[PDB]
Amino acid sequence: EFRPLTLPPKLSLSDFNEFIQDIIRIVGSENVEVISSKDQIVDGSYMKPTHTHDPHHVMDQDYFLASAIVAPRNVADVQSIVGLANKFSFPLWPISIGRNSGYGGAAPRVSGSVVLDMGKNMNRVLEVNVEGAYCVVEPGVTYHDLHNYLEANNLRDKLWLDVPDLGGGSVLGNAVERGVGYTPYGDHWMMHSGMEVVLANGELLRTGMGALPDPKRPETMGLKPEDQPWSKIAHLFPYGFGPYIDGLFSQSNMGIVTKIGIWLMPNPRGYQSYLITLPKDGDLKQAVDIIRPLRLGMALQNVPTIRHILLDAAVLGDKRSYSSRTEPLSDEELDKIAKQLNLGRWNFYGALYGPEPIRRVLWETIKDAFSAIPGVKFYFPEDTPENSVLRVRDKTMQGIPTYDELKWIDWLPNGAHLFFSPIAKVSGEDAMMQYAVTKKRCQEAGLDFIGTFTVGMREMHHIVCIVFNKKDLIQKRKVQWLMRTLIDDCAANGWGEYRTHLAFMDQIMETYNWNNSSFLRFNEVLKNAVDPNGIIAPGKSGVWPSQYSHVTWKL
Amino acid sequence: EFRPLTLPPKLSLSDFNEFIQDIIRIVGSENVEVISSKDQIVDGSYMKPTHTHDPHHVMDQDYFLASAIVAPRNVADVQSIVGLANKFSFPLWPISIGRNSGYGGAAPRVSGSVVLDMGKNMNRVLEVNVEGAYCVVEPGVTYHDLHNYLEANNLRDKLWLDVPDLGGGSVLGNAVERGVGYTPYGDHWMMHSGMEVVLANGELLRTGMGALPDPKRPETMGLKPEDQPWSKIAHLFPYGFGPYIDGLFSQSNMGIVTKIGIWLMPNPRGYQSYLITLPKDGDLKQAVDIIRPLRLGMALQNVPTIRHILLDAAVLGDKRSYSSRTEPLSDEELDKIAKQLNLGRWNFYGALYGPEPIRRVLWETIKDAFSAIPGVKFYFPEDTPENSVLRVRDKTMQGIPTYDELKWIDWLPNGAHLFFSPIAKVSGEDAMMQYAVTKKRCQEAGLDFIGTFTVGMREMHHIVCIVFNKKDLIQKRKVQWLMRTLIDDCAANGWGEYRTHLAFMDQIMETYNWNNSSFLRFNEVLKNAVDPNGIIAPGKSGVWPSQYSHVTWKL
Amino acid sequence: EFRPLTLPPKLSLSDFNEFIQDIIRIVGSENVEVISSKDQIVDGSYMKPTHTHDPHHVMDQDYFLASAIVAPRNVADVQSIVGLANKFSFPLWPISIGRNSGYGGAAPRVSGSVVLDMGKNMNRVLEVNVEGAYCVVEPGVTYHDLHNYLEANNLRDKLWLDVPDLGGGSVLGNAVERGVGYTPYGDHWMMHSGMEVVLANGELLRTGMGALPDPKRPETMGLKPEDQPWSKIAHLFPYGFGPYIDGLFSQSNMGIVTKIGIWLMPNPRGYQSYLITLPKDGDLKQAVDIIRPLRLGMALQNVPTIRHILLDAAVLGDKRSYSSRTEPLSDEELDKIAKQLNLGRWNFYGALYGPEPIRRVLWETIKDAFSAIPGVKFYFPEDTPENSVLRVRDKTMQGIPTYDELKWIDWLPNGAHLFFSPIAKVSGEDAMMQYAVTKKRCQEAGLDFIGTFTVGMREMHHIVCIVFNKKDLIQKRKVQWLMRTLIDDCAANGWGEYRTHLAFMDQIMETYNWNNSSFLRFNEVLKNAVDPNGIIAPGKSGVWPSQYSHVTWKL
Ligand SMILES: *Cc1cc2c(cc1C)nc1c(=O)[nH]c(=O)nc-1n2C[C@H](O)[C@H](O)[C@H](O)COP(=O)(O)OP(=O)(O)OC[C@H]1O[C@@H](n2cnc3c(N)ncnc32)[C@H](O)[C@@H]1O
Ligand SMILES: *Cc1cc2c(cc1C)nc1c(=O)[nH]c(=O)nc-1n2C[C@H](O)[C@H](O)[C@H](O)COP(=O)(O)OP(=O)(O)OC[C@H]1O[C@@H](n2cnc3c(N)ncnc32)[C@H](O)[C@@H]1O
Ligand SMILES: *Cc1cc2c(cc1C)nc1c(=O)[nH]c(=O)nc-1n2C[C@H](O)[C@H](O)[C@H](O)COP(=O)(O)OP(=O)(O)OC[C@H]1O[C@@H](n2cnc3c(N)ncnc32)[C@H](O)[C@@H]1O
Ligand SMILES: CCCCCCCc1ccc(O)cc1
Ligand SMILES: CCCCCCCc1ccc(O)cc1
Ligand SMILES: [Cl-]
Ligand SMILES: [Cl-]
Ligand SMILES: [Cl-]
Repeated sequence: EFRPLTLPPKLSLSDFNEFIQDIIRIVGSENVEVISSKDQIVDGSYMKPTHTHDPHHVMDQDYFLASAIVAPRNVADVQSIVGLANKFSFPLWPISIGRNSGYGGAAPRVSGSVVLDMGKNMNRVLEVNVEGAYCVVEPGVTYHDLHNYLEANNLRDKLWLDVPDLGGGSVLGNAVERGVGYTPYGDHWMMHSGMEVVLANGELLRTGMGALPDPKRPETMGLKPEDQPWSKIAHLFPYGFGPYIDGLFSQSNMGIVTKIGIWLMPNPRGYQSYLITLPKDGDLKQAVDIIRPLRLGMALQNVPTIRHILLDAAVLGDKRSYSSRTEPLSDEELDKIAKQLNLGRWNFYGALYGPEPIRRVLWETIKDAFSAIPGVKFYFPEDTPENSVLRVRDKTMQGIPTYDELKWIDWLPNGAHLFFSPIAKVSGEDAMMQYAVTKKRCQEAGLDFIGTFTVGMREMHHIVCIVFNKKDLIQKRKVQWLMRTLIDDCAANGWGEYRTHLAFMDQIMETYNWNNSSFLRFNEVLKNAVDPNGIIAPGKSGVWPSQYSHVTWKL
Repeated sequence: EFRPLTLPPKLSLSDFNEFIQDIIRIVGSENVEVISSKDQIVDGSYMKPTHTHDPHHVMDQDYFLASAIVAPRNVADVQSIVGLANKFSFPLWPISIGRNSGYGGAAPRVSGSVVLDMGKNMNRVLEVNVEGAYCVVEPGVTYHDLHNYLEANNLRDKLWLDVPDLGGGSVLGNAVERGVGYTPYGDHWMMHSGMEVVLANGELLRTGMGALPDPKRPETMGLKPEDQPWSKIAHLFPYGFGPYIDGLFSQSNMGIVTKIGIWLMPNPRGYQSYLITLPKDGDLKQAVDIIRPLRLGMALQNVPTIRHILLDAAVLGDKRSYSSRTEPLSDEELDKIAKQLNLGRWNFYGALYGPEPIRRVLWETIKDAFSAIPGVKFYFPEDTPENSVLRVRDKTMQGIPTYDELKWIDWLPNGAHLFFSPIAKVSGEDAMMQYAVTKKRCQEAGLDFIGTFTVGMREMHHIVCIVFNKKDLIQKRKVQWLMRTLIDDCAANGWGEYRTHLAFMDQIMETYNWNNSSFLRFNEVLKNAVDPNGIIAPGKSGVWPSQYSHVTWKL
Repeated sequence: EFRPLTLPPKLSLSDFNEFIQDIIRIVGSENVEVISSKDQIVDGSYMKPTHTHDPHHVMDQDYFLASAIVAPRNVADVQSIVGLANKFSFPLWPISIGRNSGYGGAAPRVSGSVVLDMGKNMNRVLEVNVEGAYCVVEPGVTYHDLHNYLEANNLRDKLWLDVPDLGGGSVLGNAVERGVGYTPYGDHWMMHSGMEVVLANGELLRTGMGALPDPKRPETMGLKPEDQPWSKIAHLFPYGFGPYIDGLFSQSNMGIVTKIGIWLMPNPRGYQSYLITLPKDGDLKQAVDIIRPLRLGMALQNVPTIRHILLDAAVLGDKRSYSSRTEPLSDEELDKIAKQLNLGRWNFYGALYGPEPIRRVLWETIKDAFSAIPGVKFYFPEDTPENSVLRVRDKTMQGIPTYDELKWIDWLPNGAHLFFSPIAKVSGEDAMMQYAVTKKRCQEAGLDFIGTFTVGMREMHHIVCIVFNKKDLIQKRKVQWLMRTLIDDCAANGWGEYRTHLAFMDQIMETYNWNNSSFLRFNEVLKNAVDPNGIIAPGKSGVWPSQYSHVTWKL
């Protein structure tokens, strides 16, 4: 192709063309795709995501967007594309799914970068092992896919998949990002073992036990490395020997991941989702406290989550379908809708897994425990309307993917998500302060507060869901203002964020400045040591290669 | 475009083309302009200046001239043009107006440079603030423009503009040059506060308080830096904190200026221009002495100026309209014309600003003071013919722009100005010696001496106006000879020059050689430290980047 | 000497000794002085300042302190000391007086640095010129000194000195710092012309017209450069030709200054100080507004200043002599003391200079103007008690040095000053907000608010005077907390600070971060370009040489 709408910094159109020309020769035209005009800038749908830019853009739509897209056919092309990238110093921005909405979608930090669609061609479920209770996968496999493969293979009775909400995401893409899931295997990054990745220099590298080579049998001779089998222990024990490098690969530009080992929970032989509606707003506090011990003590098995009232309603309906009002709904109105929906001003969904005797016993403790809360009310999925959010999470908390959840994106007219996600202690006091701070700022911006706590063992990921209409330019600015403000406030009160969208990786990395940004400095050292040319995703997580001046690039 | 008439040193036509090609893609054809042929080399008019070379060329017309011209649309293009310039090592030569005639006009020091017309597109009066009594401006705003904007806005009653003579110049272009003006705010460079400029590396930089960022309001979110607002104090206090760098930006190649804060005098509530004709030639001496104390003591408010007789006549008429003679007019003839015109052999114009009581009082002191001079005669504008130079300066000394002054350029046939401008003490003895030295050399060259002293607090800028016919090649050589000689003589008697034309920046910088050119050496260090590639205006003020050999370049 | 109490980073005692040994050989033992023990750490008196560390230490007393001190005998030694410093990479920290208390005194940013006492030996008033109305000076001359020299020479009738409060400071030390003064020549940095300084490489450099060499007469032959005379125009016109570098020398580590030209106001031939007491606290607001126009309009000639009630009382007496109370005095109590002292809750001191007719006229306007304020009352110095602060400023506003002002340092027991100094618009609204913010934080810290506005043309330097007892460790921490907090708040509201103490140069430079700290980055580039080894005052104004890691050094 000829002329991209925008281009990588410090590069001639004459260069873009030779570069793209060569890629087309490698992956063939079917694979490459240049961004020549506005008609190409379409904001897709979750079902068919756009790989050119951010769908949920708080910023200008055409702000972050690719010079082109390229789907490598397999590892070898990746290695090759990598080498050309080095010759031209062209920036790459890898992605498996493009599903990362509310975090910038497929858009690259630095505009005019070539986006690698790792997913298109490397789509394969490489293995599923019952005894090891794990499977291996390429960037292409979405959760639904895996679920089907288990089901096609009748393996679903043998092993369950853990899943985030919307089931479309890339299993590994979500895992390198350290995304949350609902079953006991909810910590995605925790559950991996052995990875494979292309270095900036294009050299291959397996990790952990991935490194101990499978002995040579006559059948495996001649295989290219990428195609060679892993050793028996690779997917069973993560540590290997010597330094444990895997972390360098999460939320960072250190390299491109090509495959990855992920554990799978053996069917527990028991299950029952449940719900507990908390009547009042302030009940959030005692609730969290009651939970703290139940979590550490293992009463609560999976990653339970406290959901705000609006979140369950948003799934049930549009803001319009409840109030003609154009501003944040009052506490009164909030009390009203819960009455209409049979939910609490806060609602704790979670689950029990195991044989009946364990289940019965835990159920008791849990019910007995939450009773101290005046007005609590316990429902089972059966005990509820056939549309209820509980009837949906019941599948989620058992590895069944769904998409009923996107409906909440629809609260306003032109739906667009944007997640603020600070971390918070498993304390009623801390969780109450955080909620109040996030709420007031939301009110200041004219938006309805909406969110859900996801309970980890010693912490909770507070997920503020900023929905906003993607066409009001003013609203967007307010939103930007909103995010920027919240970040600073939570910072000023000990709260961090575990992930964010492109427009704020820079700001967020600065909050991590203990001892003079020592953490960021150590990274860049690693960064430059590993990728001299800054070819791979510069700016991801705020890490910049020496080539990009922090003055011109930061933001 | 294809082939420039001349080109930058060390560069292939193949390179010029790729470079220009890319610029055309950025600013679009309307903006770029290549110098392909002689028909392009037109010497304009003050009213419509030529951006390709020196209009008043003492040197060969086609000596200093551009390879092309380019008008950036806004800051972003400047940053971009800058980056390409670095890739090719192509020299830039920025300009806002092109109005700098008598100092080489729009012509670049090194030929084949691309000239940046900063003025065309960045034409905006960014702000006018009554309480701060200042305004902000882009390179595009000429004095007339500002005056109109104040007038359109009815603000003229609230704040007055200070102005040099011909009102066409760029307000900032004149200010970075440290040009003189007539009201109390006559020191242009003195009156600025906060600037913005593009470094050779293309990074943006505000200065002084310009650096303290305006807090983030929801309305200002997302704005590109160049478009972001300045903090409240930026334009009110020049110093900021730490080193005061602004000076690196005056009369130098350190960077490109994009906007600048300039003060504005609040309407004084009183005004009356005046004149005092000195009868004899030698009266210059006592006059200067009488003034010295009146300046320090604040009797004389604005920048008054002693004008030679010929200067006022030149405005009134052509040398032809007074004498068929082809050589410098005799003292006798000079005495004659003043009699015809009612002026002295020297004439002191100046002004009073304030309420009547202050005005009356100062007027007394001033009149009483100048009386010691036998034959002095005091006129008010009213007291004079309706063409008188005084009726003109009356507007000048009150911020009203005009253009009546160019008429003096017309003394000879093909008018061309060339300013010699040494500095001189506020002393009758020193001012008399300087005048005599400049005069004799003028006579040696066959030219009529013409000039005006502009009185600063502790010094006077002696401005010799070399008019000469731009077509006599011989006259030109004499002129060159004239300048070269004067520079050395005044040097040999402690006199410096505050500014000059391209053909003598080198010579002039050498006069500043105390301690082995230590001053020049310190600059080049800064120069190279800041612009490794010497992309920005090399040779301006004699400062050369390490790339240009002093042997090949000096002159 | 043998072993310093502390030492420069990255240096062996073996090296310190060879280094010091050599210096002793150059300047001779009388000149050098090593800091071996605690008995050396004495906190002096303003009258006899300590050159080893900070007298007013908010931080630990022995925190910032020298490895030794050295008084160069003259320029040549400076050049020499400089060269050795480069051989060892030993850090220097120059000072003329050591008088900079409330800004860290003589203490260096980086501990174990050698402190250059520029003042001891280079003590000379090099020149006083009546016609040019300026004089020249070495680091050694304090204001009192100059005043005496004018007086000894009977020149006091011919020219007045401008002066800050306490008359002990170095005339140039205060000027490079850009300190404030009271007469019309109150802007110290503004009033200079021509400087001389030693580069990090030890090469000499005159600036401005300083560069144009004085022609060679037989009498001046053979003179070393440092001893050579300046050209006639050097001290009369600051700009010179080409870049105006002087600013690189204010508040920065770019070089050591050895001499400097300073203007002197010709005796005005008229004078009368005055006072106007504002009754209420809130009257600050209308007062500022009434002043704004009087400043721009030139009604108010010199730098007038609005003084808080406590400030005038502190000079009159100890907090003890007014209230046994141990906490901030109430608005009621404040109203009381003013009644006792005959002052307003705010008090505007200022002056008139000129012949009677101008004086009378201005006086009218000023009185008439301030009348709108209910209860205002106008006193002349005569009209007041023989101890009144007005009887003191009357000398200050006429160039007479004094020291009556230190008495205010005595409000608490162990007096120690610490200045917070944000800049503020000449607006009642802006000045009121700033005052309120600074006050509340002061109350939070248990300290009495105390301060004075110093009125510039378009701005006011708000000077918060933090007095605190130098022995309460707790109070100190509160103070540190106080400063840190105020800086951030004023930042968050557009307010900057024009100067500060060592412990906060780093924080203050960070407020200046527009566009990603672009301003700081440009400086360090200049810094390293000019002093490769970071030998000169690293850390001054937060500028660090490449050798000092920002992680280890910042603070
Ligand atoms: C709209 C929404 C989003 C959402 C959610 C609910 C709704 C209504 N619930 C989520 C949940 O419960 N848990 C969770 O982790 N995320 C949830 N989201 C957000 C989002 O939909 C998911 O996180 C989703 O998994 C993200 O998209 P996907 O998984 O497809 O990831 P991607 O588009 O490929 O982006 C991945 C990023 O990581 C880096 N990356 C990706 N692949 C590679 C490879 N091969 N090598 C190196 N780096 C890689 C990139 O930096 C990319 O930005
Ligand atoms: C013919 C004449 C000229 C004249 C005058 C009277 C007559 C009859 N009276 C003047 C006066 O009273 N005071 C004065 O300062 N100049 C007077 N002149 C000379 C001239 O007309 C004016 O000085 C005029 O202001 C100069 O032209 P202009 O103001 O348009 O400046 P320019 O053409 O842009 O050239 C500016 C130079 O400075 C540098 N420059 C300019 N812009 C930038 C930016 N943005 N960034 C960096 N550097 C910049 C260039 O080096 C350029 O050469
Ligand atoms: C306690 C106090 C202080 C004070 C004041 C009232 C009171 C009660 N009133 C002041 C005023 O009205 N205006 C003002 O500017 N300052 C006032 N102060 C503070 C202080 O007393 C004065 O500012 C005083 O002038 C500062 O001390 P001094 O003038 O002696 O300066 P120094 O001790 O030499 O420190 C100078 C700093 O600048 C750099 N420096 C100094 N000399 C050089 C040389 N030769 N070369 C390079 N840099 C130099 C150093 O960085 C040093 O820190
Ligand atoms: C409580 C049900 C969850 C639905 C939406 C979860 C949104 C979400 C999940 C994980 C993230 O890292 C960021 C955001
Ligand atoms: C006395 C009236 C002035 C008209 C012409 C002034 C010419 C001039 C002004 C400023 C310069 O820096 C150089 C030249
Ligand atoms: Cl998802
Ligand atoms: Cl002009
Ligand atoms: Cl002082």
